[PDB]
Amino acid sequence: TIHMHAYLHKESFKKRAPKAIKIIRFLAIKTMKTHVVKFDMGLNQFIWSQ
RNA sequence: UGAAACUGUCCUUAGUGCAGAUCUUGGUGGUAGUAGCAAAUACUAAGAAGAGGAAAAAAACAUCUUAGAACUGAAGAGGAGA
Repeated sequence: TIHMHAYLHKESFKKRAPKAIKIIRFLAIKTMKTHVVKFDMGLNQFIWSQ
């Protein structure tokens, strides 16, 4: 569970959803140790749903 | 180094000696990898093509298709003329 409110608190509005993608990519790099991260289309569409 | 013309003495002649003219023309520095590359709301994921996203996050990746999210808002960032 990624508590994304922690990362995006008091963030610039027009960079909220794009930064949500960046933070998830960072968490995959620091956990699976792989630099090649591929997002499912369902995950990207959920981030931008709002 | 350079590869085909040149020098010394005597007279003669002159477009004959440069550090300056905010001198003319051409070239080049320090400033300096500095000031900047900030109006027009905004981009994201998957795939293709390509030498052109690599990597101890080098956090950014131009074009095209699809999906999401958007703007001009119909006296328009539309379709047409002088």
